Order: sequence, then structure tokens, then C-alpha cells
Amino acid sequence: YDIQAWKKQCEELLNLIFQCEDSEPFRQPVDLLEYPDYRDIIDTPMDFATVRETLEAGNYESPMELCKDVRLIFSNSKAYTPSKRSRIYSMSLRLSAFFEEHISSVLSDYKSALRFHKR
Ligand SMILES: Cc1cccc(C(=O)O)c1N
Repeated sequence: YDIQAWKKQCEELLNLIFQCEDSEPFRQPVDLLEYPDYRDIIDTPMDFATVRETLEAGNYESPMELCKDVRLIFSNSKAYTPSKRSRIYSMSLRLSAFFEEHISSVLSDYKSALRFHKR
């Protein structure tokens, strides 16, 4: 029932994501010089270094907020991809499955801790 435990759990999950080869296209903001039409398609860029920095700055109040930004990295990849068979999009799908498999317990534990606090 530790209400703060999600933060280190998210830090550790981001460390695993950064070690995953599938995260490399998503570690830093998409290069606008390499993809000059990116901002014509994508309204809100997001990347894992921005997520980690937001977490480390104490600018997430809950793991749900972190999860919304990570999901935005994946929806941006799906929206920008020219093909559902593209290399970078395929990497995003695998990374998303890995993230969802690991974030589930973080969210469950946090929500349970909050319910216990308000019991
Ligand atoms: C950022 C991004 C997401 C999804 C697909 C691509 C691609 O160039 O195929 C891409 N550059």
C-alpha cells in the first residue's frame, strides 16, 4: 500500500526500455530534419527521454499520467507510419506490448494503495 512506490518502479521500467533495442527510435524526440513533415501529422511529440525527465523532475503525480505519455509515443508512431509493416512501427508494437505487460502491476498497486489510503 505504498502510494509512492510507482515512481521507482517507473524509473526501473524506463531503464529496461532504454536497454531494449526496440526503443532506439523513441529515446529522443523524432528528428525533424530526417522527417520534415512530422509536425504536419503529429500534434504532440513524445519520447522516452522526455518521459524520464518529467518523472525525474517530479512532474508526474501518478503512474497514469506517465502511462498516458508513453502511450502517446506509441500512438504517434502509429499515426506517422506510412505502413503498418514499417520497421519503426513494428518496433513500437513490440515495445508497447512489453510496456503494457510491465505497467499493469504498477497501475494496479498504485490504485490499490490509493484506495487503502481513502478506506
Ligand atoms: C517516428 C516514426 C514512427 C513510425 C514509423 C516511422 C517510419 O519512418 O517508418 C517513423 N519515423
